[PDB]
Amino acid sequence: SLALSLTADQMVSALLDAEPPILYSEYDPTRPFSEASMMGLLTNLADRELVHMINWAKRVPGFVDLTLHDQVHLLECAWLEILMIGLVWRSMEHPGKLLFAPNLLLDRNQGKCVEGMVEIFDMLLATSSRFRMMNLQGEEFVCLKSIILLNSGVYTEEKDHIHRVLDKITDTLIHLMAKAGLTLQQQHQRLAQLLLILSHIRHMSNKGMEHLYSVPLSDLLLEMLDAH
Amino acid sequence: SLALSLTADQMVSALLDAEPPILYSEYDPTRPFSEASMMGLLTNLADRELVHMINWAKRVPGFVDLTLHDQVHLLECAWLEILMIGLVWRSMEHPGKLLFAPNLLLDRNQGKCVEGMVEIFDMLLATSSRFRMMNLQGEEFVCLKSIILLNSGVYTFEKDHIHRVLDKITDTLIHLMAKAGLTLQQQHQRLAQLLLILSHIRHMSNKGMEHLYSMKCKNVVPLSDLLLEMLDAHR
Amino acid sequence: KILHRLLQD
Amino acid sequence: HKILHRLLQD
Ligand SMILES: O=S(=O)([C@@H]1C[C@@H]2O[C@H]1C(c1ccc(O)cc1)=C2c1ccc(O)cc1)N(CC(F)(F)F)c1ccc(Cl)cc1
Repeated sequence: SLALSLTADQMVSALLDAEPPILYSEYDPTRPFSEASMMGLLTNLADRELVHMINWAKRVPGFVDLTLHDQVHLLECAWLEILMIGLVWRSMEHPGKLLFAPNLLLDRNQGKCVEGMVEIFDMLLATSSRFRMMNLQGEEFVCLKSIILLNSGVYTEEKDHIHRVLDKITDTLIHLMAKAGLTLQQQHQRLAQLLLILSHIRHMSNKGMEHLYSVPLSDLLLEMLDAH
Repeated sequence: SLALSLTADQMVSALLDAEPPILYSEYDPTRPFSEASMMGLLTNLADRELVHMINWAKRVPGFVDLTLHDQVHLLECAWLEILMIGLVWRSMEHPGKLLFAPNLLLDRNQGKCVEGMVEIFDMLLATSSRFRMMNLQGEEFVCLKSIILLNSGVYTFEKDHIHRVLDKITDTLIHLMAKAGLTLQQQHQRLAQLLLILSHIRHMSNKGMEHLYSMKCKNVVPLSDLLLEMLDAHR
Repeated sequence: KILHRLLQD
Repeated sequence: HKILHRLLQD
C-alpha cells in the first residue's frame, strides 16, 4: 500500500537505498585452484550474498505486504536469477570477464574448471555484453532486479497487488528513460529490450539448475534448491 | 531488409497471413489415456506442427534475411516456446482446459498421466488464464510469437538486424494498443505485462525440454528424427 | 527453514 | 545432416 503511493523518483530512491553491498570472495591468487575449490569459493560467496538478498527483498516496495509463504516462494523462484543479474551488472566494465567479487575476476578460462559451467559462463558474458551495448543505467538495473523478484514466481488476491507494483516499476522505467531524452518511441523500444533480457536470465537460471542436478552446498542453498 | 520498411498495419497483416493452421490429433486412441498413448498423440501432433512452424518462420518478416545457420539456431532455441504459446492461445476460450487439438481437449486430471506433466500442465493453464483476463488479441499474439522466434536464441549467437526487427515488432505492439484506445500509461504497462509473460513461457519450455529428454532416455515412445534433432540442440 | 528465520528476523 | 536445414531450404 505504501508502494502504490511512491512517485517514480521515490521508487528509484528506495531501490537504490536498498542495494546490497558487493561482497568479497576468499580467493587467494597464490592458492591453487581446483574444480571443487572454485565451486567452493562461489558457493561460499553465493551463500553470504543470499543473506543480503533476503534482507534486500524486504525493502523492495510491496514485498512486505505478502505472506511469509508468498515471500518464500518468490525468493525460492528468483534467487539465482537475482544473483546472476547482479553478477552481470558488476561485470559490465570488464569485457570478456565475470566479476564474481572485486578480488575474483574470471574469463571463460577457469569457467571450464567446472563441467558445464562454461556454458552458463558464456551466457552470462553475452548478457553483460548486451547490458554494456545498451549502456544500462544503475537506476534501470535496480528496477529490473525488483521485477525479477516480483515476477519469477508470480505464476507460481495478493497476486494482483504484485501486478500493481510491477506496473509501478514499469512506470518508473519509462520515467527514467523520458528523463534521459528518449523519444516516446525510443522509450517503448528500450523498455521492451530490457524486459526481453529477463527471458534470457530466466533461461540461464534454469540451465544452471539443470547442470547442478546433472558441488558443496550450504544449508540455506539446499533449502532453496529443493524448491526447484 | 524489407521488414523494416513495412508499416505497422502491413506487419500485422503479414503475421496474420503467415499463421499456421490448427491441426487435428490422431482420432485414435481416444480417452482415457495412458502415459504411452498420451505422449504418442502429443509427439505425433508436435511433429506435424513443426513442419508448419518452419514454413511460418520463413514468412516472419526479417527471418529470411538471416543466414541458414542463424535460422536453424533460432528455431532450435524457440520451437517448444512457440508450440506452447500456440497451445495457450487456442486454449484461451476453454478455461481450465488445454486445447492441444480441436479433437484433443484435456484437463489437469489427465495431466497426471505422465508426471511431471501436471506441473507443466498447471503452468500452461495459468498462462492461458492470464491471457484471457488480459483480453489478449490475435494481432498481439502473432507479435508475441514472432518476438519469441527472434529473441530466444539471439544471445546464444548481424545481431543488430534481429534487434532492429524486434524494435519494429515493439512499435507494432504499441501501434495495436494505441488504436485499441489505451492511454499512454496503459500502453507501456500492457507492453511490459505481455513481455514478462514471455519469461514464464521460457520457463515452461525449459521444464518441458527436460521432460522430453527424460522421455527420450526412458524410451517410452519412439521420437521422430526431427524431434530428436530439435531436442538434442538443448542437451 | 533458515529462510524463515532470516525473513522473520 | 540436420533435417531442419532441409525443411528450411524448401
Ligand atoms: O549456474 S551456475 O553456473 C552458477 C552461476 C554462477 O556460477 C555458478 C554460481 C554459483 C552459485 C552458487 C553456488 O553455490 C555455486 C556457484 C554463480 C554465481 C553467480 C552469481 C553470484 O553472485 C554468485 C555465484 N551453476 C551450474 C553449475 F553447477 F554447473 F555450476 C550452479 C547452479 C546452481 C547452483 Cl546452486 C550452483 C551452481
